Parts: sequence; C-alpha cells; structure tokens
Amino acid sequence: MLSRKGIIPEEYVLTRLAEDPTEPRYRTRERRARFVSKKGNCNVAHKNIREQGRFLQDVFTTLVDLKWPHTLLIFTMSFLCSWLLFAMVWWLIAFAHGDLAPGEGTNVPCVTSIHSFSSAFLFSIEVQVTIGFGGRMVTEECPLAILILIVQNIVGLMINAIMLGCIFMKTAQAHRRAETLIFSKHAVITLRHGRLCFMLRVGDLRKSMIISATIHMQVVRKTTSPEGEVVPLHQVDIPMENGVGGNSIFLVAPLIIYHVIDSNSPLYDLAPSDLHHHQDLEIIVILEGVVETTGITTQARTSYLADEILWGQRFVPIVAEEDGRYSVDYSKFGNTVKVPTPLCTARQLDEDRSLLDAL
Amino acid sequence: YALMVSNYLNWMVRNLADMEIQLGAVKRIHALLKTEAESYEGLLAPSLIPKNWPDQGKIQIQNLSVRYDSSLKPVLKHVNTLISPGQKIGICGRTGSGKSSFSLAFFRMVDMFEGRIIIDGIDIAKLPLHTLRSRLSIILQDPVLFSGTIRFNLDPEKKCSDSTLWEALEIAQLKLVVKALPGGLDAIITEGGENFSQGQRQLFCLARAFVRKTSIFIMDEATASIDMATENILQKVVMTAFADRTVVTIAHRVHTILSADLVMVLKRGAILEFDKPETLLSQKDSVFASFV
Amino acid sequence: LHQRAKIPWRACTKYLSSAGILLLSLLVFSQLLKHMVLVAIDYWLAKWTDSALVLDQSVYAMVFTLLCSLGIVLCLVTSVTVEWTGLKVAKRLHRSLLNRIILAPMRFFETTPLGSILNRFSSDCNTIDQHIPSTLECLSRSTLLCVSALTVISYVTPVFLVALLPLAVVCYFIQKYFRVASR
Repeated sequence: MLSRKGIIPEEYVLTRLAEDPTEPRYRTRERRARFVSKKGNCNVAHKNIREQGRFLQDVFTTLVDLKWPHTLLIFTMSFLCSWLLFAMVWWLIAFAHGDLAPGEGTNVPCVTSIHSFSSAFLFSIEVQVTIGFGGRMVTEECPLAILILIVQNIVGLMINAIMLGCIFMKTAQAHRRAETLIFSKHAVITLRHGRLCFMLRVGDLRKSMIISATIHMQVVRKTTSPEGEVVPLHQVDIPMENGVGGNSIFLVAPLIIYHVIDSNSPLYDLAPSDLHHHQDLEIIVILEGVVETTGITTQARTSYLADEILWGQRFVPIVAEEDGRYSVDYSKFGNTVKVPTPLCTARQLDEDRSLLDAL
Repeated sequence: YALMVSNYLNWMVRNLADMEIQLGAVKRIHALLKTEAESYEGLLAPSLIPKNWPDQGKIQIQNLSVRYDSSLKPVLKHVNTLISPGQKIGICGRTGSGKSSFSLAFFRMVDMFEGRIIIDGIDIAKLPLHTLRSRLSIILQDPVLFSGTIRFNLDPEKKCSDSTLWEALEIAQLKLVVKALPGGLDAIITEGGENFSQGQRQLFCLARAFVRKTSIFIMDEATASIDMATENILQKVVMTAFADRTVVTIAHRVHTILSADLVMVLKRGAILEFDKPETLLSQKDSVFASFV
Repeated sequence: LHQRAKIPWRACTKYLSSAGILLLSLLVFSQLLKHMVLVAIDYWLAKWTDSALVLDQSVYAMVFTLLCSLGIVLCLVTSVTVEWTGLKVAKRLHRSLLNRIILAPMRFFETTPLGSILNRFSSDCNTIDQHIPSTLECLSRSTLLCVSALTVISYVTPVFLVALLPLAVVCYFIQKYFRVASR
C-alpha cells in the first residue's frame, strides 16, 4: 500500500512542462486494408450488427457451414443426449413399476431384464438405433412403456433424418473446389491492338469442367461526386471485353482475362507512377459457375492492389503442342516479361492518336 | 497465512508496477548524466606558460577555423586579422553569416578545427577554461540578472568593497538609482530586477565588466532601446573606451554601428572586406553599400 | 520492442549503488532477519499451542515474549535503515546532477529544451527523494511476506507445492499483462 490513501494531497506546484513526443511513424503502423484476401476470405469485419436471432433461427444453414470436427461433436452429442434422456425415462419407469426390486416369479416386468441403469441405457441404445438384442423386450404389462417406445422411435427417426440431411448437404459442399481455381498473383498492363488493356490470367487444376463460368470484375475505389458525395467503397463494374459483350468464359486451359480501357472505364486516368504501394485501388475479380460433378454454384475471388499491378509486362505463352495432345505448363503460369509501353495515362494515348490523325 | 495470501500477491504486483513507473524517474536523471563534455584540460603550465594575467589586449586572430557541429556549415575562413593594443576594432559582419557566432566563439566555446586563437601572442587554445574565461569581459544582447544582493549580482567572486565596487557602479551609470536603492551596493535585486529598468541592465553589465579589471570588453547592440537610452549607451561606450581602452563590438544597429576604428564583413562565410581604418570602408563602393 | 521497459537490474542497481555497500548490506540483512523472526514467532506459537492442548509452559511464554521483543526491535531497525538509505541516495544523486550540469557545453543548452532539463531536474528529484523510499519499503515488505507465506504453507502441507507451480504460472501471467497495461 504505497499510495492506497496517501495520494489524496496534490502539490499543484509541479515543474512538468513540454517534452518530446517521440511518436511512432504512421507509415509503418498503417497498412492497406484489403477488401478481400488473395484467396477469397473477405477481410471486412462487420460491426454493431443488431442480433434478432436470425443467425440461430436457420440452424440447418449453420450446421452445414460449421467445420467437420464441430459437426461431428454435434452429431455425437445429439445422439448421446437422446440416448441418455430416454435411458433416464426407461430406468425410472422400471423403478416406478417396482420390477427391479422383487425378483418375484409371478410378477411380470414391463421391460424384461432391467436390473440396473446400465441395462436401461443399453435398452435405450437398442431401441433408438434399432438393434434389438432381444434380451430386453417390451411386455404388455404397462401401456406407458408402449407410449414411450412410440415416442423414442419417432424422436430417433426425426433426429436421424435431420442429421442425414445435414450430412448430405455437407458432402455436396463445393467450397474446396473453388480452391483449385487459380488466379495469377500479379496482373499486368500492355497495349493489345493499340488499346491499353488490364490483363490477368485464371486457370483450373481439376480435370472436371465448371459449367456457366461467369467472370465479373470491379474497381474498388473511394469516389467523390461533384455534389459532395463521399462513397467509402464505390464498387464500379468492369466489362470483360468478350466477343459478344457478355461475362461468360469457357475454361480448360489457362486464359487471359483482359479489359480494354476506354473513356467509360474508371481506369482511364492511371499513371505508372500513380501505381505505388499507398494507392487507393483494388481490382476485385469474381469467377462464378456451377460445378458439373455436384450441380452446386461456386465463387472464386481475388484482389489486385495497386502494388500488385506490373505496368508494361505481358504473360508468357503456356500452351505448346509437344505431342498429339496439347500441353499446358503451369510452371510458367505466373511468369511475366517486360515489353515497351507509353509510360503515361491512357487518356494521353487517345489524345495523341487524335492529334496525329488531325495533323 | 492462507487467508492473507490474497492481499499479499495484490500488494506485490501493485508495488512492482509503482516501482517501475518511479524507477523511470531515475533512468531519466541518469540520461541527463550521460552528457559528458566541457573538459577543463589545460595541456600547458597554467601559471608558467602564460604570465600572471593577460592585460595588453593584442589578441590577433590567426586562421581561426570555427565550427559547432562540424557537419555542414563552417562560418570563418582563415581570419588573418590583428587588433592592435588599444585599437578598439568595432566590426559587425553580415547579420546572416558571422554576426553572433563570431562573438560567441571568441570565448573558446566552439569547435576550433585548426589554427590558433591567440591571446596577446599566447596560445589560448590550451589555456585553463576556468581562468581564461574570467579575465575577458563581454556583454550580450539579451541582458539578465540573477537575483540576490547587488554585490553578489555584480561581482560575487571578486567581492569588491564599497570604495571600489560602489564608486565604479555609481560613476558608470544609475547614480539616481544608487541613491534610490534602499540598501545600496548590498541591496537584494528583487527577482532579477523585474521593474528596475531595461537600459540600466546593460549599464550594470558594463559596470560589472569594469569590476573584473579586464581590459577587453566585447560588446553587442541592444535588441531594443529608446533614443535617449541610445545616447546613454553611447556615453557608456565612450566612458568604457576612455577607461579600458579596449573593446570589440559587433553591433547589429547598422545606423549606429558606424563610429568605430576598424570594419570587417563576413559575407557568405568569408571575409570579403577588411579595413583597419573606418574611412577605408566608407571609401569603397561594395563595402559602403553593405555598411549603409 | 521497447514496451518491456521494466529494469530488473538496469536501473535498480544504480539506485542501490548510489546508496553504497555499507548501507545496502545493512538494509537487506535487517529486512531478512526481521521476516525470519516473524516466521519463527508464528512457528513457536503453533508449537506452544500444540503442547498446551495435550497438557514447561512458563518457558514457552518466556521464549514467546523474548521473540516478540526481537521482532519489534528488528522492525524499528529495518524502518530506520530503509529511510536513511533513501536519504543518502537522493543527496548523492542531486549533488552529482548539479555538478555535471555545470560542466556542459553551451551547444547542449542551446539544443536541448529548457523544459526538458527543468522538468527532469525538479519533478524527477522529488519523486526519487520522497516517493521511492516509501515505495521500496512497501514493495520489499510485500514480496518478502508473500515468499514467507508460501514457504510456511508448503512447510505445513508438502502436497501444496505440487499444485503451487501450475497456480504460480497463472499468477505470473496476470502480473505480466497488468504491468504492460498499467504503465
């Protein structure tokens, strides 16, 4: 008790004055907040969510979502709680009926060969699992046993039905197939057909096709309107520059996913110097589609921070016809090679072409 | 004892935290003690290398390379100048390069990279800083008086009596204040003279300079003074010249730094012009333009 | 990296060294001997009561009286030693600080703020001259009482130490987190 009660008096004549703050550098502490991680896992922590039981009402969506070890615990506990609950009922009706006390030859017990609680629990196992080892029957002496037998059978069948359904929805999970969809770590920019385009590569490792594979693309950016609006994450959609203007894609070998930059694209004022680490860009990419083996739709997600773009590079060819079949070499999948490019905003490229045409 | 364990673990942890937060206040004190410099190492014979005391005032600066951190900006570059005995060379350099740093470093308070700061032809670069810094009077632009007795404020070490100290103080200036002074030469200066005067402060500085019996007196112009107070300071300068015969004043007041003996300009860290007579500076064109 | 600023011997040794050896030895010896006497008087009370349940009893009272007197005397000696050692350490630190600050370059005063020097002079010396002695005595008494209490508990029941080590681990974790936050 150095100052348990003696700290009440205050001198109020202290000589304390200004001192050096020695505050830590803000650059090291501040790290770019990624909207989504490299492999899905959207890093958007929610806050102040009002809970009205919505998360616990849909118990079956919750059960399928949980990890297998937790599902195994719930599987085991549901069966074991029902087994123990009906074991209590069976033991107590026997002890109420007075059939484990006497051992009298003329008394007919309502549940044959009940001698303890272990026998009652084994009888509960047999009824609900439907084994019926025969040594513990149900006689006709007390109709309450028949009613409990009906209730136990119906409860066991309901529980088995529900757990079967949850297991079937957990085997038809297609979240581990979206981890075989592969996106290049870093995307490039290069003039294809005289038009500056944001390229990318996506590949599939499994031999099973993905049907109706749809690629979306968004540019997350803090956009302010002329009318004072300050949108925190104004998700702007991006055309995929397909041959029919759609988002469809047919993926067997790795493909290039390029987006031509024009006056309508938000990336129309990108400068190679403006593409540094502390920059407000994140190019979300969404690869949807239904898996052919289960018929379950999936998403594969990735993000491309500004520092994850490499200006003026192109992807190495990956497919070669070494044999009668086509050969894809995933070793070079990431590899990129530099290529000459106008190191200036894409707007200055259209202006140059326009000025040259006029001149 | 099992019962009383509950209020012994608590006290152990709490007093450990208090001791840590308080031992921080010993770490900071030892941090201040980790600043070692200013060694009084006189590598000479302190009584036999110089005479009894330097008093001639023929200290000629010879190739004084001045530095403070010796990092990026030297000021002086081989000042080969001589102040003749009695020749009160009042020279004010360029206000931006060598105005105040020159006077400040004149007391060996800066890093002399090379050369030799001569004192009447003696090597003052290896002189006892305790004794050498006492027999060279100076004044500063921002006056300040330590509170205490008038004798204590003026000359505590010398402890000159009324016949010497009071006579010199009264004659120099503030005769009316001396009569007004309730005690006289031993009256306590209240809080450093918070309501005594402003120009009399510099007057007492020159009086205290005359009390050390130091021939030299390096002066500097006041930050602010009244026109009547400027005339009073001018009379004090005239009295100092007529009494000590030596001074070196670098006055920032350009319109009042003209009446002197010699002029020296230190522009862009170099001695662009030197003129032992005053009329040689006023005769040129560039030096005249910078001096007017 | 700098969060663990607790100095077990980095700064504590400096305070003790400033006091001196002739005073540190006396202070440590007095505290240890006073607590040993407190353990001894508690143990003697237990034995005397045990021998009085199955019933030389006057000799028990004589020893008990002559152990309480030694305890009181040791308490006074320990109190005086702690206060005197603190005073000497504070005096020596203040003298050394003034002497060093006198012999410093003008560049130091020009560079370092006047507020820094003035603060760490006045406020820090007051803390080390009126608050550290009392806190050191309180800390010493608390930790030595705690070690004494656990030793007595283990002596009465040897089984206790078996479960002391897991419990002590929990205690250690609590201490660590509190200090890091409390600072």
